[PDB]
Amino acid sequence: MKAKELREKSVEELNTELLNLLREQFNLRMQAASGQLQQSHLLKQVRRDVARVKTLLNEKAGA
Amino acid sequence: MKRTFQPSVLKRNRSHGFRARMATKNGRQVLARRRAKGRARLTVSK
Amino acid sequence: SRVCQVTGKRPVTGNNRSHALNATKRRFLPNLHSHRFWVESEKRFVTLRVSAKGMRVIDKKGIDTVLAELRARGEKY
Amino acid sequence: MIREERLLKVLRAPHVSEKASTAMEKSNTIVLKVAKDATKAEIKAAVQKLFEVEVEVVNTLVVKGKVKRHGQRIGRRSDWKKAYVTLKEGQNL
Amino acid sequence: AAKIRRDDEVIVLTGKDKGKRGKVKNVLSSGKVIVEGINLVKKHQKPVPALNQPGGIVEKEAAIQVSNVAIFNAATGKADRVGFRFEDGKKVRFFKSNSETI
RNA sequence: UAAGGUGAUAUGAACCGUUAUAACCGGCGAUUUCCGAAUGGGGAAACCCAGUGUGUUUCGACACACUAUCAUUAACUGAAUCCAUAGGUUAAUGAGGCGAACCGGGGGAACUGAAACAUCUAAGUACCCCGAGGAAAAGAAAUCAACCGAGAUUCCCCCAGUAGCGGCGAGCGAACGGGGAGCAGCCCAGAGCCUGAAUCAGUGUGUGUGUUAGUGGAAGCGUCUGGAAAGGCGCGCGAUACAGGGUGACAGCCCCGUACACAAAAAUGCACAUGCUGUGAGCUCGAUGAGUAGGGCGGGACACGUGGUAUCCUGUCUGAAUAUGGGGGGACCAUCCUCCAAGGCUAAAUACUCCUGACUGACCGAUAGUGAACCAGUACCGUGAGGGAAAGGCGAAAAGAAC
RNA sequence: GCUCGCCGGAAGACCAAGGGUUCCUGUCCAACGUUAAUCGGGGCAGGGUGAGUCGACCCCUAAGGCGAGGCCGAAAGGCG
RNA sequence: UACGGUGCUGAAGCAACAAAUGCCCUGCUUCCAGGAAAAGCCUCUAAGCAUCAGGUAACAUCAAAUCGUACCCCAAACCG
Repeated sequence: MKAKELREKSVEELNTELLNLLREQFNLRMQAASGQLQQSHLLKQVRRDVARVKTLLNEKAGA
Repeated sequence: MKRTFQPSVLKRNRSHGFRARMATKNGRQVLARRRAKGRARLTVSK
Repeated sequence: SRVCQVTGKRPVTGNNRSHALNATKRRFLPNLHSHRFWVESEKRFVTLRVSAKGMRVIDKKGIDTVLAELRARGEKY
Repeated sequence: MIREERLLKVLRAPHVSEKASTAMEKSNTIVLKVAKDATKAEIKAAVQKLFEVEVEVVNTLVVKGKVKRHGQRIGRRSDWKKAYVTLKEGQNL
Repeated sequence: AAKIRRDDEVIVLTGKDKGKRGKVKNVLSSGKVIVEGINLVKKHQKPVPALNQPGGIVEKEAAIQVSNVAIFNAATGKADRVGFRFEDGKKVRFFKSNSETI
């Protein structure tokens, strides 16, 4: 699709479960037990994005 | 004096224990009547 | 239970009725003796569980559907 | 090389406790809260793959949450797993 | 749909002093509405020993059952109707009388 | 489908939306821990421990994948053993455990009645054991029927309390046939002609209309008592809409609703046409259900209980015929009528509620109604199977009581 | 505190199965506890028991239990 | 420190006698009731292999999980 086909490809998104866990989750790990993480959506906005790929790896993007 | 209850889990968990009750004709039926009664536990050993 | 494999012969309903006139049960069964024989489709002699007259059914009745029905019930020969 | 990290989520609290501020004469080892997700087989070699720390010795302990909560019903306070990790000086986490 | 929606003036048939009206602030999935100037209850509250409490009267807008509240007609000091019927599609309020869907 | 929301105890804290990732509802899927069929291998309920591969680096090891047995069938292999069989190693398909009823078969009482008991009653009833499907089971006459005729089966009502059985006691008790509901019938022991012809099943589409994720729907104002009315007073209005609930002492007109109407990627009930796919009509000749139909002994199920006794079945011995034959028809025989057994399938008119939705009760309204109208099969009792509660209702409203 | 009386092969101290935070400290007054409670083993808020070697498991076996193939029993189920 | 202990450092640290419920001792004598098994363990050999693996001796060196560990304990923390 138009711009979603530019420079992003299925074989790069295959590693998203690593790049989410070792970056986006790591920057939130134990910070609620440090008193630095009070905003209750900052984890919620980085949930689901890996599950979306882990689903799209077997489910198709249309009818 | 001596009570008829003398506590030990090795003996009580092979006695009224779930694992052989779940592997014997009439023990399987206690579990089915307890699912029908709606008990929170089927076991009595914990 | 003791049953005949070629005829499907099962236990029967029946009473004492002599000394006394009573409907008392006695448990009535076919008497097993077996037969060791040949069917030409199996590359072997076969021993099969049979009772009285059951060997005389094998003598002159077609059995290939029963040999398949035993196998459809998973029963061994 | 040094195991796969596709599942790596070590540590759950930097932790605050009185056994680190009323009996801790040497910085040797520091106490942590790690939950039922950690073991001394792992926290000795895996923590270095996520955090910039150095570790030579560790201990682990089950630590039950005593008994009972506010009722409602008896419930639990929950078991929280205690760990002790090498530090030797200053602050590491 | 709530006929009074969320920021309309409601004539409030309740209370003693009928010459007053209120304005909506929130609506619940229950038969309840939160309305400013509904009953003017001052309420002191039983005080707490620890932590800073604002104290004194709260003067806060209270709840009312949705049956007691209709919109202020802005013409004769009476209640009015809004309507939700539109034969081309989805609901719209039109004072049950307007030539336009507002 | 919408302009508001992010479960409950439940506050507290923090955000997410107006247009597609706010919230969420329907469908079809993805993902689906450990124990439990529970199954790689083990276990004393959520624990313990392997096998075989793939990949890769700095190779004191992770990541990912596959794996009970049994049965059917095949492959590969392979003992005594030559051919072969088990055993050995895999693969494809199948059972296994579960909520409810309906429902198929098996094992099967005692209580009670005979005003004591023993065949009989009670009763194939309970309890138990196995188990399948949208229904299960029934099924296409070696059948009834009585010389007239009917032409698979099931359900409903009659038939009936009629016949028949009964220590002829106490009692038991059809079936044929009639009325209605309902209306598919066929195949193999063979295969030539015929050719997809009959008759149904699976699935798509359209038409008509319900259901499903949805929710718009006419009229009331003033004044009076009172804390406050919808009551009371005065006068109107909608009504193919006055059901009921809620709303501050009697609401059609305050709110929800009601009547009514709109609501569809796709699925479905019911009516009706039709595209596709499967089964596959019709003609003729040939064949045809044997260790069984019976018989004997000893019994069973049939309403029938050794009777003058039939049918159907059979533990067990014996065993005959093919239309120039054989069966049944209340002993038995003769006559006569009527069928074609010992081979195989099957439609729904019937039954029921785990579960989805709807309508009805001079139904209960808290010593009632279900063990419970409230985190109730919870608290709790017992070694255990098992057993097991208590508290409904402030007021219009937290307005929940400062000082 | 001081003084008194008692046990001392226990009325001392340690432990397996037993139960599982009842330990250590502060605090509570409401319910409980054979009187009264200022006290708690009952309540509330805090603090804490780190292991190759010691326990159990990983490994082995008795009495016994279960069990593919093989057998018995309507069947469930039972042997082995 | 005008005080809760502090926590560095240290003298004597030898001999007889009586006896195990302890050790040599899963020793000896004696009796007749002759008083578990298997694995780990030690050896022999098959297979497997010398690209080694394994063994003996010596030096270095990694982890060793899993669950336990508080407390009452002959008791107001086990049962009445």
